Amino acid sequence: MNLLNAAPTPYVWKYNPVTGKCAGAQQNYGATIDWVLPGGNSFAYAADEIRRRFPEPAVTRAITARFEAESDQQPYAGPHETNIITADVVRSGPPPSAVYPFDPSGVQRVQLSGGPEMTPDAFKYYLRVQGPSQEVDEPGVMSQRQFMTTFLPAMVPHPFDSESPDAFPAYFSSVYKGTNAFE
Amino acid sequence: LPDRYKFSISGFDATSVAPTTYEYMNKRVPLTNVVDMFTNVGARWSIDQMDNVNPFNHHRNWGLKYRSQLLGNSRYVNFHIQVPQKFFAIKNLLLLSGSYTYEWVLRKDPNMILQSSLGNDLRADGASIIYNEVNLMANFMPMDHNTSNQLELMLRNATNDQTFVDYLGAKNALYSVPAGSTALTINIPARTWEGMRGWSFTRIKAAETPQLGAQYDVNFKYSGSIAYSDGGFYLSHTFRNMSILFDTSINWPGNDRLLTPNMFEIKRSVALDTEGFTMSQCDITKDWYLIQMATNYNFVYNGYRFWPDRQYFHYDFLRNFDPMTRQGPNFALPGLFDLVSYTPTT
Amino acid sequence: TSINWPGNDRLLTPNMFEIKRSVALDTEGFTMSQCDITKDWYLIQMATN
Amino acid sequence: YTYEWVLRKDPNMILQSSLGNDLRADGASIIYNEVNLMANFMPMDHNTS
Amino acid sequence: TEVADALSSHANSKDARSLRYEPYANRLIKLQTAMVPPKVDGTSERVAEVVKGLAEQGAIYPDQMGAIHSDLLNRVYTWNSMGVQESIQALVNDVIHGQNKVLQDELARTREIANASMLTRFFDSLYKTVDRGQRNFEGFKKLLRLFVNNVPNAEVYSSGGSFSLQINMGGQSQNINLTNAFDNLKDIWGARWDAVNNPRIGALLTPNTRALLFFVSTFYDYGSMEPGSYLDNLMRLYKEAIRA
Amino acid sequence: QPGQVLSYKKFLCDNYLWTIPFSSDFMYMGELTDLGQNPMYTNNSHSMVINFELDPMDDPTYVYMLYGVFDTVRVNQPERNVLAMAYFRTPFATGNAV
Amino acid sequence: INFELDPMDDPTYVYMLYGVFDTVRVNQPERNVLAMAYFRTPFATGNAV
Amino acid sequence: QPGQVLSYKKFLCDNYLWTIPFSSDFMYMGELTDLGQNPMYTNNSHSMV
Amino acid sequence: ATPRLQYFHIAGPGTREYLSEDLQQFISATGSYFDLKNKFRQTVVAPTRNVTTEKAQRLQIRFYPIQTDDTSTGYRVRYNINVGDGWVL
Amino acid sequence: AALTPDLTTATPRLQYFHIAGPGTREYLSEDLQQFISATGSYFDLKNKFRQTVVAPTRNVTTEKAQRLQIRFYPIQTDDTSTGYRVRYNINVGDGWVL
Amino acid sequence: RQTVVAPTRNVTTEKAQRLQIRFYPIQTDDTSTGYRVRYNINVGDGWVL
Amino acid sequence: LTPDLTTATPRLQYFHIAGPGTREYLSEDLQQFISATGSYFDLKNKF
Amino acid sequence: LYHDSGVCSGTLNSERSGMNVVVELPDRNTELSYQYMLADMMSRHHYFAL
Amino acid sequence: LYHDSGVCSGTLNSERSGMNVVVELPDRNTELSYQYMLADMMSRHHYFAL
Repeated sequence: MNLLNAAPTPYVWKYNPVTGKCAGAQQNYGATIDWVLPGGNSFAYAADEIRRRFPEPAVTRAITARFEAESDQQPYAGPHETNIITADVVRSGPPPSAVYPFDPSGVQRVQLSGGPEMTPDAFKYYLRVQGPSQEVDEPGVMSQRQFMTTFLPAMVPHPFDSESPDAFPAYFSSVYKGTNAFE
Repeated sequence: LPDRYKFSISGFDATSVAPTTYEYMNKRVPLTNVVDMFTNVGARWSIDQMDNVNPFNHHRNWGLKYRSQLLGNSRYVNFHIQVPQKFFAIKNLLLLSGSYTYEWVLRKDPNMILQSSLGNDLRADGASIIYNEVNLMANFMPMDHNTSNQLELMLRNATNDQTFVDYLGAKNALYSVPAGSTALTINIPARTWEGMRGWSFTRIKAAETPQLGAQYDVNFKYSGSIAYSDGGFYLSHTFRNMSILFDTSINWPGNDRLLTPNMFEIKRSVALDTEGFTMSQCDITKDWYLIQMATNYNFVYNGYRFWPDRQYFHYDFLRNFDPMTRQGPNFALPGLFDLVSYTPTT
Repeated sequence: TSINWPGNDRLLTPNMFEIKRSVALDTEGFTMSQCDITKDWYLIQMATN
Repeated sequence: YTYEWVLRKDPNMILQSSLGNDLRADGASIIYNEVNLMANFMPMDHNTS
Repeated sequence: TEVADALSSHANSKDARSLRYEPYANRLIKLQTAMVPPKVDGTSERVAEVVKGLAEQGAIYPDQMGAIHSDLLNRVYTWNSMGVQESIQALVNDVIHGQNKVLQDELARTREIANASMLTRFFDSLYKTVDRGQRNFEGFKKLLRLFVNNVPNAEVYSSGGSFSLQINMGGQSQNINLTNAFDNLKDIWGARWDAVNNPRIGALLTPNTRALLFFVSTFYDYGSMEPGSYLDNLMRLYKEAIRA
Repeated sequence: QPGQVLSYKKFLCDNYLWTIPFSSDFMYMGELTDLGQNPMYTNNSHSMVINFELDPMDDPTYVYMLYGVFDTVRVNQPERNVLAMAYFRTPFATGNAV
Repeated sequence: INFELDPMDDPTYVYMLYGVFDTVRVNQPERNVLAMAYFRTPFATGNAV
Repeated sequence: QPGQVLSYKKFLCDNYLWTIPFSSDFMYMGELTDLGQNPMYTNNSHSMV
Repeated sequence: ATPRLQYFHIAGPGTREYLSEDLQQFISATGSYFDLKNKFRQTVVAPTRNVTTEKAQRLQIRFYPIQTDDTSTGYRVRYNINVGDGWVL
Repeated sequence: AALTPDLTTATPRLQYFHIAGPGTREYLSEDLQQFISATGSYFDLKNKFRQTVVAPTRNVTTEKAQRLQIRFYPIQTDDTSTGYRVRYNINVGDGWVL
Repeated sequence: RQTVVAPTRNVTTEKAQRLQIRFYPIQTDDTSTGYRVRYNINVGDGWVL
Repeated sequence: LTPDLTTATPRLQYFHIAGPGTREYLSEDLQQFISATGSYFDLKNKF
Repeated sequence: LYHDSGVCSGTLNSERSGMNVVVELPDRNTELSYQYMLADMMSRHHYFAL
Repeated sequence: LYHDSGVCSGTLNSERSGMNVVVELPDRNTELSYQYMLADMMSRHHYFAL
C-alpha cells in the first residue's frame, strides 16, 4: 500500500479543566497500533482500515452526548431531584396547618412561645429554584461535557497546507498571522 | 542578648540545666562591652549583635504585656476566655436549618497555648493548664420565620451558595537551613501553576517553629513568639538574593526586567558596591525595592512615593522598612585596636 | 493537573489514597484490621481483590 | 532626550544643621563621585503602547 | 457652536442660558472661540488615521505603528505643501473606502454578525464617553449588544443616519429608533434614582426610549449598571415585568 | 582620619514577609494575577527551582516559603441538614508535602 | 501521581505498574508468512502516521 | 499556694452611658425604632417600672 | 405615620420629597461653602414588620459538649448545634 | 428547573469557585441580592460570597524583553567648585513610555 | 482472546456520594456492666445499605 | 512651531486655566484609556 | 485550637450528610491567615480584649 | 538641585528639536511647591527614607 493515502491518526484534544479554555490538540499517540516492524503487508492494511474506521466527529459527538445523557448528574434537577427539592421546601418554615392565635390587642397580648401573613409554596419554591442573575455564560470557558460535545477528535489529513489556518495548540491570533503565543 | 554573648555568674554552671529555662536566662549576665552607652554613640543603629534576636520576646512587648495582665498578677489564674473560630471554611459560614455536630480539640501544650516574654521552656518551668468547661456560644437573629425560611431557601439554591477563601492564600512550606549554611535550593516537581498569585518568604528559626501538623511537639521547647503562627516576622533581612527558574533553566523574569535579570538580588554589600544597585540609603537593591513598592502600592512607573493608605496594615513594606547607617572605626589598621571583645570565656 | 481521580468524596480522606496512618497519632480512627492501614485503603484493596 | 542638571556643592545649601552654623567655615564639604540617573519603564504591550 | 444657535433662536433658548450660567471666563472663552474660530491642523491626525488603517488592514504591525506614523510625519512636514496634503486626504479617503468595503463583507455574512457589525458602527457613530453615568452608558451598550446577539430576529439598519431596530414578533414588527433614543438617554445616565428624579425624567422619556430599554432589559444583570441609578432600578422593574 | 572609618548600610524590616507577585509587571492587577491565567504555565507543566543565599546564622532555621494559591470552599446546602463543602486550591491542588 | 513514603536508608525505586491491554494478534495469512501486530491500549507504543 | 489566692475580674467603663435600644433585635434599624411605632405602646398607655 | 409625627419629620416622608425642588437644587448648589443640609430634619424609619418574630425565641444559645474525651495532649469537645427551621446561624 | 451542579467535578473549577467567575453581583439570584441589599445594614452576607478581580491578561504587558530599570550615566560632567553638572542621553525606545 | 467488558452506564453514580460513612453515636449511656451506643443511619434517597 | 500657538486659541483655554475640562477636551479615546489603566499606571494627573 | 493539623483536626458535619466538611491541610496556615486578615481589616494598635 | 535659578538651570530637550524646554524662573519656589504638594498628599510625620 501507499502511506500517503493511509488514514492519519486522529487529533485528540486537551481540555485544561481549570481555566476552561482548550489546551490544544495532539496526535493521538496514546492509542496507536505497532504494525510496520512486526506486522508487514498483512497488518499494514489492517491498521489502515482501523485508522480510517475512526468515527467521524459527528458520530463521536452523538456517542458522547448519548453517554452523557445516562449520567444521572445533569446540571439541573431531574424528576428525582426536583421531587425532593419540592418535598423539603414544602416541609420548611412555619407549618401551614398550624392554627396559631393572632392577638391584635394594644394591651395584654399572649406570650405565644410557639415552635399574620404566610408565604405560599409556589413562591417558596420559586426562591429555591431560580438561577443566577447572569442567565448567560461567559465566552471562552466551557465545562468538560460542553467541551466534549464540541472539539471532537477527528482525522485531519494534510493539516499544515492550507492558506491561513494552521492549528490551535495555545495561542491568541492577533495580527492576521497565526501567533501561537502567550510565552 | 544572645546566649553566645553571655557568661555564668560564678555559681552557675552550664549543662546543668537546658538553655531554655528561666533560671538559665537569669543566671547568665551578658557581656558589658558588646552593648553600652558608647555602642555607636551617634548612630541610629539596631544592635547587629541582636538583629537576628526575636524582638517580640521582650518585656516591652506591650501586646503580650497586656495579654498577660488580663489573666492577673499571679501564676494561679482561673482564666475565662472566648476563642474565635478561625478555619476559613467555617469562620464566616452561615449555617441554615438542620442538626449539625461540630467537634474541635484544644491544645494543652504550655509552649503552644501560652506566650512568654522570654521564650523559655514552659513545660520545664512547671507551666500547665486544665480546662474545666468549654461551651460553645452562638447568637441567633430573631428574624421573622416567614423571612428566615425564605432567606434559608435562597441560600439553599445552588446558584447562590456561600464561598469562602483563606485570606493568606498561600501554601506554606518550611525549608530547613542549618547554622553554618548560607544557601538553600528549593526544587519542586512538575506542576501547572494554574492561577498562582506569587511568592512570599521569610526565614524562621527552627527552635521557634513547631512541627507542622503535630499532635504534640516534643522538640519544641520554646514559648516566645512563634513567627510561623502569628505575623511576628523579624528575619526578613538576612536574604542576600534569590532566583526563580520555572523550568530547569528558564528564569521567570527572563526578559531583562531586573538590573540582574537572572536573580532577585534582595541586597548587596555597599562596601563592595561599585555600580550602585542600592536604594533607600541602605543595602537593599534597586531591583528588590521596585518589586516591593510595585506589589504593595501598585505605582512605581509613575514615581516612588510613600503610601499612607496602608500604614495601618502592620504587615506592609513602608511602615516597617527601616534603613539605618553607622560608620565605625576601621580596625586592622596601625591604630584602632578594637578593644571590645565579643567572645566570653565560657 | 488538579482533578483528583476519585474526586467524588468517595474516600474518607478527600484528596489522597491514605495507605496508612500512625495509630498513636490517630485521633478520629480511619484505621482497619487492628493495624495502621486505613479504612479507605482496606476498602480499595478488598474491593479490587 | 538630552537632560542635564547641575548639583549644589554649597555646604550651607545641601546640609541642614541643628544649630544653623556656617558650615563653609566649619570645614563641611561634599564630593560627587557618581551621579547617575535612573528611570522606571512600564513593560506595557507595544501593541497598546 | 452654541453661540451661533443662542443668537439665532428665541429669547432665552437652552443654549442662550447655557452660556449665561457659565462662569465669566468660560463664557468669554466660548464667545472668543465662536467669534474668531481657532484654526486646527489636519495632519498629525490624518497621518494617524492612515497608519491605524494600515495596521488594521494588516499592512503594518501595531508594534511599529507609532514609529511609522512619526516617520511619515517627518516625510510630510519636510515636504508639507498643497499637493502632499491632497495625497494625505487621498490616503484617508482610501482608509474610509477600505473600511466601508470591509463593512460590506459582514453585511453579507450571517445576519447575527451583520446586525452586530452595524451596531458597532452605530456605537462608533455617537459619543463614546459621557460626563456623568459612564458606567450606565457602557452597561446599556453591552446589554443592547448581547440582546441583539441573543435575539435571532433582531435587525439593525440605518436610514439617513437614523439607526433603527426592527423586532419581528411574527404577526407584527415594532420598529424602535436608536439615534433618538440615545439622544433622549442623555443626562439620564447619571440619574441617581430617588423621589424627585423619577417624575422629572419619567416625563422626559419618549415612548421610543421606554420601548427600547424595555426590550433591552429582557437580558439585564445586576452587574450591568450603577446599583442606585434610575436606569438600573427601571430595568430591574422592566425585566420582572417581562418575566411576569 | 577619614581613611580610618567605614560604612555599614543596613536595613531591618519586621512583620513584612517579602512578597513577589506572579504578575507580568509586578504591579497588583487582581487576585488572579496577569500570568496566573497565562496559558503557557496553565496549559503546560513546569517544575521550578528556587535558589536562595542567606546571611549565615548560628542556629538552625527554616525558610518560611509561602506560594500563591487560591484555596476556596463552595459550601453547598441543598436540603435540610445536608452540608457539603468542596475544597479547591489552584496551583497546589493535591496538598502534599512539598 | 504523588507518593509519600517512609524514608528508608538506601536508594530505592518505586515499581509502578499501570493497567494496560498489551495484546498481540498473530496473522499467518499464507504458508511461512508470520506477522504480529502489538497493541497496548493506555500507554500505546506503536506507529503514528 | 494556689488555694491561698483569689480572682477579681472587673471592668472599668468611662464616658459610655449604658444604652438599651428600643428595637426588636436590639440593633440600629433606623432612628425611629421597630417598637417605637408598634401600635401597642404608641396607641395604648403602658406604665413601666 | 401619625400626622403629628409627620409634621415634625419624625415619621414623615423625608427631606428629598417634601422640600421645594428649587430649594434642594439651591442647598446642593451652595453645599460646598454655605451648608444648609443640617437645617431640614429627616428620620430613618425602622422596618417594623416582617423582620422579627413575636415567638419566644432565645437570642443567644449556649452549646455544651455531648462528648469530651480529655487526653494528655489535647482536650476534645464535641457539640451538637441544633438549628431549627426559621433559625439561621 | 432547580440547579444541582456537583462540585469536585464541576469541571471549570474556576467559575464555580468564583476565582475567575462572573462576579457576585451577577451570580447570586435576583431575590438573594435584593435581600442582601435590603437587610444589609444589620445582618451582613457580603463577606460570604466570593468575588475576584481578574487581571487583563492581554495587551497590557508585553512578552518582549524590556528593562524595568535603566541607569543613565553622565555623558558630560563639567565639575566646578560651586556646582556639579551632569548631562544624560535619556532614550525612550520604540514602543516605550517613560 | 476474550475480554469481559464493564457496563459503564446505569451502574454507578457520578455524583459526589461518600463511599464510606462513619456514624458518630448520638447518645451513649456508659454504665459499669454495659456500654450502650445509639446511632442514626440516615440512608439518603438513591442510597442502598 | 506647534500648529496651535500659530492660531487664535484663547490663552486660558489653551493652558486649561479656564478651559472646558479634562472630561471634554481630551480625545474620547484617552479618557477611556486613563480610566481603564487607572489602577496601576495613572495618567489622570498629567492633564 | 488544633488548626493546620490533619491528624488531630476538628470535625463539622451534618446528620443527613455524614461526611466531614472540615478538612485541614498541613500546608495551610490558619493562624497566620487570621493575623493577615485581621490586620488588613483594622489597625493592629487597637486592643480588643475579647 | 539648582531649582528656580535662571543662571545655573538644567536643560531637558529633544534632539531634532534641540530647543531647551525647561525654563526656571528666579521668582518661583520649586522646593516649597514640592513641600506643600507633598504635605497635601499625605501627612508629614511619615518618614520616607528614599
